[PDB]
Amino acid sequence: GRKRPVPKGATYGKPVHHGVNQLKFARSLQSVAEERAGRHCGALRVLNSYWVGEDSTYKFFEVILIDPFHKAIRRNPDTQWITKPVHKHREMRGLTSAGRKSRGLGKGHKFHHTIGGSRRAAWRRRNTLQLHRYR
Amino acid sequence: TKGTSSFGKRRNKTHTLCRRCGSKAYHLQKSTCGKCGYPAKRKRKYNWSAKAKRRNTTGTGRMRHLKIVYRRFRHGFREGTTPK
Amino acid sequence: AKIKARDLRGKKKEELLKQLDDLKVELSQLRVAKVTGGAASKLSKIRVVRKSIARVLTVINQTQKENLRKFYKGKKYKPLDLRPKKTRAMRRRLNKHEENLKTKKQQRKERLYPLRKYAVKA
Amino acid sequence: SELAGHQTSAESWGTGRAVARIPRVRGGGTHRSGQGAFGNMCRGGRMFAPTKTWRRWHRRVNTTQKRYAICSALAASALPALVMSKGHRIEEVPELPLVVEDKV
Amino acid sequence: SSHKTFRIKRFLAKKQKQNRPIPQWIRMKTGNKIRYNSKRRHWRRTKLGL
Amino acid sequence: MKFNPFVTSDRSKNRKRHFNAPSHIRRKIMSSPLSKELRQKYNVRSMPIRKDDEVQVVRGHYKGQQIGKVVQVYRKKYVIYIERVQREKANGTTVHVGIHPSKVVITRLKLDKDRKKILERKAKSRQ
Amino acid sequence: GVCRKAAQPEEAGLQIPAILGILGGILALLILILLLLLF
Amino acid sequence: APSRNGMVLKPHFHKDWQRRVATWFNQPARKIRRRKARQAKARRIAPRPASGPIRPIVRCPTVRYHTKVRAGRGFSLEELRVAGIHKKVARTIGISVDPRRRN
Amino acid sequence: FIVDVKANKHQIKQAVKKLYDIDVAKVNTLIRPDGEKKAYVRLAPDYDALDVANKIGI
RNA sequence: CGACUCUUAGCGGUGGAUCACUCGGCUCGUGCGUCGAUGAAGAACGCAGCUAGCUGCGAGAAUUAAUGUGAAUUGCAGGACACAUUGAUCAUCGACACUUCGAACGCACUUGCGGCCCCGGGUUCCUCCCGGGGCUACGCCUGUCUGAGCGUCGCUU
RNA sequence: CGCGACCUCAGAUCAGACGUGGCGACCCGCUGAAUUUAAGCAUAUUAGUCAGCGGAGGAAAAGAAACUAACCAGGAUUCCCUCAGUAACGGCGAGUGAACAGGGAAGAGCCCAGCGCCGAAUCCCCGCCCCGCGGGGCGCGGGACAUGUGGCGUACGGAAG
RNA sequence: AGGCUAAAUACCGGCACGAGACCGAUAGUCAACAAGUACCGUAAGGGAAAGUUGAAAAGAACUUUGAAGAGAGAGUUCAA
RNA sequence: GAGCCUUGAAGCCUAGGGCGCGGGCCCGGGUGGAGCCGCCGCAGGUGCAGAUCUUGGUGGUAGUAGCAAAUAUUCAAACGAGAACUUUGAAGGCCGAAGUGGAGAAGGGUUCCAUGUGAACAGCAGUUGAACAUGGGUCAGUCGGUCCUGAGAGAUGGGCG
Ligand SMILES: O=C(c1ccc(-n2nnc3cccnc32)cc1)N(c1ncccc1Cl)[C@@H]1CCCNC1
Ligand SMILES: [Mg+2]
Ligand SMILES: [Mg+2]
Ligand SMILES: [Mg+2]
Ligand SMILES: [Mg+2]
Ligand SMILES: [Mg+2]
Ligand SMILES: [Mg+2]
Ligand SMILES: [Mg+2]
Ligand SMILES: [Mg+2]
Ligand SMILES: [Mg+2]
Ligand SMILES: [Mg+2]
Ligand SMILES: [Mg+2]
Ligand SMILES: [Mg+2]
Ligand SMILES: [Mg+2]
Ligand SMILES: [Mg+2]
Ligand SMILES: [Mg+2]
Ligand SMILES: [Mg+2]
Ligand SMILES: [Mg+2]
Ligand SMILES: [Mg+2]
Ligand SMILES: [Mg+2]
Ligand SMILES: [Mg+2]
Ligand SMILES: [Mg+2]
Ligand SMILES: [Mg+2]
Ligand SMILES: [Mg+2]
Ligand SMILES: [Mg+2]
Ligand SMILES: [Mg+2]
Ligand SMILES: [Mg+2]
Ligand SMILES: [Mg+2]
Ligand SMILES: [Mg+2]
Ligand SMILES: [Mg+2]
Ligand SMILES: [Mg+2]
Ligand SMILES: [Mg+2]
Ligand SMILES: [Mg+2]
Ligand SMILES: [Mg+2]
Ligand SMILES: [Mg+2]
Ligand SMILES: [Mg+2]
Ligand SMILES: [Mg+2]
Ligand SMILES: [Mg+2]
Ligand SMILES: [Mg+2]
Ligand SMILES: [Mg+2]
Ligand SMILES: [Mg+2]
Ligand SMILES: [Mg+2]
Ligand SMILES: [Mg+2]
Ligand SMILES: [Mg+2]
Ligand SMILES: [Mg+2]
Ligand SMILES: [Mg+2]
Ligand SMILES: [Mg+2]
Ligand SMILES: [Mg+2]
Ligand SMILES: [Mg+2]
Ligand SMILES: [Mg+2]
Ligand SMILES: [Mg+2]
Ligand SMILES: [Mg+2]
Ligand SMILES: [Mg+2]
Ligand SMILES: [Mg+2]
Ligand SMILES: [Mg+2]
Ligand SMILES: [Mg+2]
Ligand SMILES: [Mg+2]
Ligand SMILES: [Mg+2]
Ligand SMILES: [Zn+2]
Repeated sequence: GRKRPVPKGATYGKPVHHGVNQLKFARSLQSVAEERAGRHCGALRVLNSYWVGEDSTYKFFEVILIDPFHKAIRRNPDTQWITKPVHKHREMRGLTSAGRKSRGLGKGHKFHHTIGGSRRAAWRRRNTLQLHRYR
Repeated sequence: TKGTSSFGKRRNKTHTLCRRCGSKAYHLQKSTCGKCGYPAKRKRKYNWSAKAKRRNTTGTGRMRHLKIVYRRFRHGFREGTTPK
Repeated sequence: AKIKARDLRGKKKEELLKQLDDLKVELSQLRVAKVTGGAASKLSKIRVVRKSIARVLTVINQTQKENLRKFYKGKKYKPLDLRPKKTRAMRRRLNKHEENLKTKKQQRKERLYPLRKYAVKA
Repeated sequence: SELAGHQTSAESWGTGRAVARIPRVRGGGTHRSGQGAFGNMCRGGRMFAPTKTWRRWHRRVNTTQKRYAICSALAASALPALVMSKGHRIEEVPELPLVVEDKV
Repeated sequence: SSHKTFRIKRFLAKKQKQNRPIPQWIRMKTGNKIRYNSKRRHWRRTKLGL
Repeated sequence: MKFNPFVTSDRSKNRKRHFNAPSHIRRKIMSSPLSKELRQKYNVRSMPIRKDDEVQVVRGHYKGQQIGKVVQVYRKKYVIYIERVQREKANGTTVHVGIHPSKVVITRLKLDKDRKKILERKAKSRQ
Repeated sequence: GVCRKAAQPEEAGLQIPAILGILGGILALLILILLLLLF
Repeated sequence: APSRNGMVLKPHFHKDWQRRVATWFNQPARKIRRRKARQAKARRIAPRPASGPIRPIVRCPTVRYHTKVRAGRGFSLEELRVAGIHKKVARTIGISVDPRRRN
Repeated sequence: FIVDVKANKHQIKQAVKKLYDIDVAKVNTLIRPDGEKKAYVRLAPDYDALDVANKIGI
């Protein structure tokens, strides 16, 4: 888990926030690996990833990348969705398998925290005080 | 000897005209820029100063190609010429 | 005299070159007149001469560009400015043929289950 | 207004620098430097508690009163002494409630 | 500074091009209310600073 | 009453488009009516003006029965200049006087191919 | 010209010494004189 | 801060609400948009009726609402098999198919 | 002569020959402080600067 | 009596309030929803007959071509006034063209120093010679070519 | 020792193609305070917001249940009115704060891995013709991907024979 | 515990566009005008003042004092 | 209101005539040059002495304080409307080689030079100037940058994020 980047343990805040050593950083390490692979090779598109190894400190993932402009993928129209340009850099908008599981979206009573789209969209509709012409 | 006597020892400039935004912030002794951030790739901007955005965003200069981008969008990018 | 582009399009480029040489000679001599004093009347002449210089270079490049197109036409791998410009998103859209290309499963689905016209009142 | 008159940045000077305790713009050379910043009593400040686009403009009336007012207005249009007392010219006009043919 | 790089001379060249007053035939045009160069620069009071 | 949702009743936009319309619209704005005998002969109400007409003034300080020739047209000033209409300065130099072309009656045209075509378009549209 | 030159002061700025001068700055001098005021 | 006999107020305004106010002013414009969308749908289809797919007969699910009856979603493939017609053929005919519904 | 600032001394030395058909002894250049380039061209001892001035017009 | 001072009023000056006007703002809504290695946004420099700004343009520089329009731009000269040639100006703009920096791209930035390939002239040629053109950034994909490995293995000495 | 086959690999100004930078009003992912409130102030609140960073399009995000319910049962997602200032959280203080039922607007469902059946029946690159314009797409021979698994038939509503 | 997808929806940037019980030059955007211009600070950055002749320049020819500014006559127009 | 007005509205002034207890108003007279009001309802950014208020302007103080650090000027002539200052001559002086001299680095950016003007600027004046206007001026194989490394700064490989 990540260490808070303030120097010498100086939060400059209330006693809520003095905890430099213990933060866990919400996103999963699998999505961290997907971010690094994608932004190192930004020309490609990230499909998914999986686990292959761990010993003490290093954790090892393998990431599948789909080429956008090869003709074998620009034909075969089951696959053209990733060539469609709304999927540039899926890993940083969190659309992958680990990305959805980090954003925390499902259905039902265990997911009222994000009612539609994301927690910010839910927060937007819940605290946007709505006013009509007639009240 | 703190004010007007010691102002007279100003002789060495620490800012030269940077080659990207022309706005005199190319700090030689750090070999960087102050305003635009020239040795970095990406252009320096911040949300905490609205007037910097108001001075350096698009629309201020020429938009000397973005004009004809709009003018070609108004018809939809033809490739033929006209009939006589 | 007047140097009309319509007149110039039938010309050969080796004569366009010599005509442009004469026009630049007129340019330089009237610019000497522009520097020296007694040139009350030659200065509208230097304006129409430089605008005549523009027309001939325009005709030359208009000829050379389409003459380049006439032997890269019908070819794969024609150069970059002769490729369609449009804009970057329109270059990087798929294709009309890749757009209309369909899998055999979806084709047989449309063949078995077509969309009908119906109406329901009576 | 919907936008700041707070485009200027400002601070006060304090008990020293005799003049006042209004915020002031900070600068020099340009002769706005040291004028009155945002506030009401200054030049080029925001108006007091400014107009906001969520003012309650529209008002609702009951539908029964909306129909009652139509009935009352049509009933007042029938009497001749009312409509001359508004300002029309019905002095040489036939009947009050005029009713022409459907050929019109 | 009596020896200086080339960008500085291009800058000072454009500033010497700028520093000149209004010709008189512009002052008598139609709909014109320009009377003088407000952007006029004097070398003692204002310094450009490179 | 205005029924298009794409033309302005707005005073500011109308004055702005008026005082900044380019020259090929200023031609249409500087338009004159024809005399009633010529509108009988040609079946057309109004025309744009040019350098070479024969022009009578209907109102102003210089009024009535003075059919002269136009010489210049400042479309920048929305003004034509008429050959008879003069005034001296203090120093005895004559100068033309500004007449807006709404106060102008055309008695003769200059005939030309494009004027024949415009006149035939006017007659064909008035039908 | 003579008329242009005679015109030129009447239009030539008149308010470039209207840099206004009197930002002034800070005091820190009047109170400096340590009178002590009942030490 | 309080006063005489008056009700305890806890309004929810401490959060900076004046930033995020979305206000109904484009409501008549949206009503005209949705009219033009429905008329465009009617002209863009054909003889096919507007609100084209048929909807079932469905009873609400709460000791409160089970007396009533509601236009449901789809026809519960057991019912659509008893009708004697194939699945996607019903979607082409204009018969709503919802496979999750149980009978 | 007044030369655009892109041109160097060898190109000036070629251009003066290829326009005026006279030799070039040597070429000095400077940047005139208005912004252009002022180029002095010394001619060969055979030719005449007065004749060349009369034949270019100045 | 005069001078001074005060108060009124007429006139005059300093001053720029009120009123009247508005090619300007602000708000609301509809329609559209478009940048970039084919070099963007931004910046620098340059350009008119007389030219500093603003504006508009890029060594074709106050616009070129083409289409429509149909006799002007304008402060002053001139210049094409041609129109029974092609036709001024202005708008539209789809064909050309687009200096240097700028993600900037031959390596850095001091306009410095290069390296190949090709073409015109040089000593009619390589050996640190003039002019011109092209190519020479990083990362990554598909394929080609070259070859490293006591990694695995065969056949052989 | 040489040669060949792979497997791991590097190089190239190799042939062709792609990514970077901007604007950021709306959207998406993370990070993230403090003034203030509580008449003091530590949890709380201000808020998972201002600022920061990375991305994206004309919309994005979401999405065809590991659901809601508990009775005569509904049925992907999105948005509005209600639910409701409620159940609930809280030095149970200040304050915070949902959701399913209901009615509307819009209406849309699908594919693959697995499993097995079809003699790799599949795709990419190069070269020649084919054809008609404003401009590029089917077919024929040889170089590759690929058996550590192209394609067809196939999806939990059952499917295949 | 693998994936795709229109609609209804948000939009103070942009592109044009139409309106207003809105302000009327100390107001309204800071910017009705050569405005992010002049200017200040090394820089981050800060940031103005400034609308109005007349219907038409018809802008005072000419005389006459004064070295000129300035003036007295005369003239323009309904008005100097 | 068949409201009012180029036969003169708004605004402004008024030792003019009046009304109301007042808030204020009505008319007369003069300027002024193109819009204005009464009434019934309606809606506001709606009435000033102050806030060491903000912005703009002008007073008293006042033709006053003050134009005093470094010894210093005088005569004649010239050009000129005009001479305590400009220029020439003569005389008397100062700086006195660690200078009030002769040239450069950094900085300044045309101030360099000539001609013309003396309206504003030079804190008196000026025929003068670094003021304004017009027009000129900076030439390098061998002077320096370019090249070298120093104190250091910074990229790929690598690691971290
Ligand atoms: O110059 C001043 C000076 C003197 C008085 C004021 N004051 N006091 N009240 C004032 C109100 C308005 C204006 N000025 C004011 C300001 C400054 N000096 C000084 N002297 C003594 C104490 C402090 C200082 Cl700073 C220097 C110091 C060294 C010797 N030479 C003189
Ligand atoms: Mg998705
Ligand atoms: Mg209420
Ligand atoms: Mg604010
Ligand atoms: Mg603010
Ligand atoms: Mg304001
Ligand atoms: Mg400065
Ligand atoms: Mg308006
Ligand atoms: Mg109380
Ligand atoms: Mg409570
Ligand atoms: Mg608060
Ligand atoms: Mg007075
Ligand atoms: Mg003023
Ligand atoms: Mg042409
Ligand atoms: Mg670089
Ligand atoms: Mg080359
Ligand atoms: Mg308190
Ligand atoms: Mg405290
Ligand atoms: Mg919180
Ligand atoms: Mg932010
Ligand atoms: Mg980006
Ligand atoms: Mg986009
Ligand atoms: Mg399912
Ligand atoms: Mg309730
Ligand atoms: Mg909360
Ligand atoms: Mg799923
Ligand atoms: Mg999924
Ligand atoms: Mg959608
Ligand atoms: Mg005013
Ligand atoms: Mg303002
Ligand atoms: Mg006028
Ligand atoms: Mg009058
Ligand atoms: Mg008027
Ligand atoms: Mg009244
Ligand atoms: Mg009144
Ligand atoms: Mg109001
Ligand atoms: Mg108020
Ligand atoms: Mg007051
Ligand atoms: Mg009071
Ligand atoms: Mg005060
Ligand atoms: Mg004051
Ligand atoms: Mg005073
Ligand atoms: Mg005294
Ligand atoms: Mg004294
Ligand atoms: Mg002294
Ligand atoms: Mg004399
Ligand atoms: Mg004398
Ligand atoms: Mg003296
Ligand atoms: Mg001595
Ligand atoms: Mg010395
Ligand atoms: Mg003086
Ligand atoms: Mg002199
Ligand atoms: Mg000098
Ligand atoms: Mg000067
Ligand atoms: Mg020599
Ligand atoms: Mg040396
Ligand atoms: Mg580093
Ligand atoms: Mg790295
Ligand atoms: Zn910069």
